[PDB]
Amino acid sequence: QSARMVAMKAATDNAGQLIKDLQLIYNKLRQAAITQEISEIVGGAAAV
Amino acid sequence: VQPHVVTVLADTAIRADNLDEAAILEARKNAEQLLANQKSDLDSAAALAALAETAAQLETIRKIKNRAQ
Repeated sequence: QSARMVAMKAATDNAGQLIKDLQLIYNKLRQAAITQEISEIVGGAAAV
Repeated sequence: VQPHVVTVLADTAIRADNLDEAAILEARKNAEQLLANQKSDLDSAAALAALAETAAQLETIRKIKNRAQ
């Protein structure tokens, strides 16, 4: 029982650290995508 | 037996009147095995499923970080 609690606590810790990882990933990827379509728009508007 | 104290170290000591508690010992064994079944299910069904699930596509995301686009 004790060792199961320890292992599950460790699983919780791993999940939390990965969670932080995923927020950072989402933030950067969203920024990059947004900037990308902005670039497309500004390129397009320059045409006509 | 002692002049004041008696201890009864019985193998299977059961509060009963007749040698017919077979109807309740089996009930005890079924309770134990059922709770063992609960252990085996909830350990497996919850974790082992979630164990596989949480490890689905991590590297798929890890590689698409360095995408500058």
